[PDB]
Amino acid sequence: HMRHRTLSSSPALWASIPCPRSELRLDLVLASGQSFRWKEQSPAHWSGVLADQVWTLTQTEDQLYCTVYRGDDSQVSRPTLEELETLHKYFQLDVSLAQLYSHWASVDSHFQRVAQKFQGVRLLRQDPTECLFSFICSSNNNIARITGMVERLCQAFGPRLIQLDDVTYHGFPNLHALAGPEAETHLRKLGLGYRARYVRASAKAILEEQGGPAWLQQLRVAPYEEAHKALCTLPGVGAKVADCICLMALDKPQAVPVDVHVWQIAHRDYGWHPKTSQAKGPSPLANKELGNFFRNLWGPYAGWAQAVLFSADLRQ
Ligand SMILES: Clc1ccc(Nc2ccnc3[nH]ncc23)cc1Cl
Ligand code: NI
Repeated sequence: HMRHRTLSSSPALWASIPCPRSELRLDLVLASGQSFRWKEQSPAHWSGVLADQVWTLTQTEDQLYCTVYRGDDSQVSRPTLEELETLHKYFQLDVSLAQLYSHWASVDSHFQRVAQKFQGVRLLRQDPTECLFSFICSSNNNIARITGMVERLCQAFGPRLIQLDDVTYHGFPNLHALAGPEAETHLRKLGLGYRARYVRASAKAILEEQGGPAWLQQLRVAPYEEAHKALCTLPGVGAKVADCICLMALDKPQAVPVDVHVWQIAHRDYGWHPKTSQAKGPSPLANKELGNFFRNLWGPYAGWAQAVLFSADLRQ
């Protein structure tokens, strides 16, 4: 039955949030390896799931337009105020990006040059659970393939929300669904390889060892360094994944995930090499040092600054 909407087709069903495109570019944020749940199903219209509902998003120079599909048969309508506040928080639109870009730009000429072309890169505020298991799937992987795994994971273990066209949207599973005796085998069947072990084992560990998803919520109010350390006790969660989660889901803007790509950017575009270590390649200690470097340079929103560069390095 139900079809993916565009702003032309069904304007009655859209609400808008004042938002300069220079504070937010959907095309630089939603598929730049923060969330893996957004797809441009028709041009300049992005559809994906947010907290148990499907949205479609598009924008002009000065407005962010959105529509919500509730599925569980309700009557069709525009977004409510509450839903719009959900969306405002997801894009952390209280935070001014113009001021951050200008502050980063003032100590960093490399940034200033790349930041001209790549405005409106900001950090999503994601659900901890979805973010943890998504980034467990990120090891030795690329966005396209991670997106594939996460999709199949959600279809197989998460509640069906709605279907639009040929796309069936599922909510992100809960810990208990991922912790079960078959979960690893099923996830292997779904193409996750060794990552399947870490999904099930981390689901199991968060439940039994940490008393379930309220623990992740506690980490949101815990300090960065305590949150990071705690996450690294989990199967398949090391410094990189923990930093992704910290930055993207636990409101730690100073977290800087270091993987082979941030290594590459740091060395190529900043001329950085490990100093306080001898070993010249990536290593846990050198990776830590690189994160410290960027905090030192950019300040307590270093992770946001890094996201600009990451997002810019994905486009040629
Ligand atoms: Cl395969 C893959 C996909 C996405 C990411 N994501 C990031 C890593 C570091 N800093 C970031 N800032 N914003 C996104 C992002 C990593 C991998 Cl390893
Ligand atoms: Ni060199």
